[PDB]
Amino acid sequence: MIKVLFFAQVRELVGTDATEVAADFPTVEALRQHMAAQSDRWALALEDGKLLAAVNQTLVSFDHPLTDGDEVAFFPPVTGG
Amino acid sequence: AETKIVVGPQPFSVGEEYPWLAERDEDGAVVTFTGKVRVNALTLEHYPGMTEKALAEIVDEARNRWPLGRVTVIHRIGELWPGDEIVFVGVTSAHRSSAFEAGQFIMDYLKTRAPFWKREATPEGDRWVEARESDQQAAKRW
Ligand SMILES: [Cl-]
Ligand SMILES: [Cl-]
Ligand SMILES: [Cl-]
Repeated sequence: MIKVLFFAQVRELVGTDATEVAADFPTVEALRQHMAAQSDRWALALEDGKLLAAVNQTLVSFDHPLTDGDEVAFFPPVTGG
Repeated sequence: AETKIVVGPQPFSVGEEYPWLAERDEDGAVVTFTGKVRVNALTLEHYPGMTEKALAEIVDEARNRWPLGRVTVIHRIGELWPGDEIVFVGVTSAHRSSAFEAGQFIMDYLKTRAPFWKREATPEGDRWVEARESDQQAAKRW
């Protein structure tokens, strides 16, 4: 499956830290759209133009392809030190 | 050529990190940057499986842009207070320009790509610290 992790505000709004989805999406974007479509909260969380994505712990374009076993993470712009 | 990457809650000491970073004679230029929390406690949320890797991806890119020697990057997590040291970047090179530029770059990319998020424990509740457009611009120049 693909494991999807959420952080910070995104996490708060989506209401879970992590979830699994089938590897039936060609790209991060396709997955983002599918997740956004689950509820108004998910759409709010996962429709921000500044949302960031990581695949296997690397930041990637939303056009990045997905593959079974990947870990995807969606999170807001970062604020570290 | 070695890189030290540490992400964790423990405090660090510039005097403890400096000797190692500066040890090689061929590393004639040593630059460090320490960033402190700027009264409310901050808590740094992070993506653990990614923070070290992201910091390492930034140093790898710096090494391709500049001829660097030892590099150390430390970023803390957990609850910190104004004045506390949150981040340390140590970079070495033969010449100052490379060392300064790589330090600046490493910081700029850390501030826009490393998955940490600060929350401030204010009187009315926790609040997420806002990302700064200035960090975006700084990062985009590289
Ligand atoms: Cl859609
Ligand atoms: Cl700064
Ligand atoms: Cl700078």
